[PDB]
Amino acid sequence: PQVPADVVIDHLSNPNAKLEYKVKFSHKAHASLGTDAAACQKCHHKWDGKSEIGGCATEGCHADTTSFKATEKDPKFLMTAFHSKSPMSCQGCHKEMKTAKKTTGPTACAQCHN
Ligand code: HEC
Ligand code: HEC
Ligand code: HEC
Ligand code: HEC
Ligand SMILES: [Ca+2]
Repeated sequence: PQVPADVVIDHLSNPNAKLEYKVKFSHKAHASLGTDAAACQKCHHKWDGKSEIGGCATEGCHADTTSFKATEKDPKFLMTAFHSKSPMSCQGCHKEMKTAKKTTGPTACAQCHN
């Protein structure tokens, strides 16, 4: 399927405004992960490899936007999908790849959020 242009991820609206973030994400920058269907499945992990690809926060997925904890572990929350220790999350993949210092994205909170 079509690989999107750069976006700003902004699904969450932390009532503590100092901890509200709008986070740039580039499919193109992530091309080193691959461009085949399996590459897409490294993140779109429930995708069947054939259908339309959609967002992470639909019904039955990571739809709950009411936890604002970076340490959230319940997968029903969107925070978990971007932060958990799993290699499918933003923070989790970058940090797992950093285990033997493979080239990867930002691991620090502020460097990723900007
Ligand atoms: C290091 C420990 C942290 C901490 C404390 C937080 N983050 Fe992140 N973050 C990332 C993405 C893609 C989002 C989604 C933004 C959105 O959809 O609006 C967030 C969001 C947050 C929040 C909520 C922000 C809000 O607008 O409500 C909070 C409180 C938060 N984070 C804390 C992405 C990343 C990273 C990318 C690799 C990394 C690293 C971090 N976050 C790290 C941290
Ligand atoms: C492999 C080549 C692909 C393809 C074909 C797509 N992706 Fe991704 N993608 C990722 C994240 C976190 C999002 C949501 C960002 C947000 O919440 O704004 C997306 C989004 C998409 C879309 C749009 C879906 C929608 O309607 O919102 C599409 C069409 C899409 N992707 C296709 C994250 C990743 C990855 C993590 C690094 C990787 C790898 C891929 N995507 C790979 C692919
Ligand atoms: C969009 C690209 C994403 C991203 C970044 C993540 N998901 Fe999912 N996810 C879903 C379910 C039911 C689970 C639980 C495990 C399972 O039953 O397979 C998960 C798991 C995750 C994790 C791990 C969370 C943890 O630390 O335990 C992560 C980091 C993650 N996902 C990220 C459900 C769905 C979907 C339903 C079809 C869709 C679509 C997505 N997730 C999309 C994404
Ligand atoms: C969840 C939506 C995210 C977000 C917000 C980011 N990442 Fe990744 N990332 C991965 C790798 C291997 C790289 C290095 C690519 C390379 O240089 O070859 C990156 C890079 C980034 C960046 C930096 C982009 C740039 O312009 O240099 C940023 C801002 C970033 N990421 C944010 C690997 C992964 C994953 C492996 C499965 C996962 C999941 C994510 N990244 C998820 C996210
Ligand atoms: Ca936000």
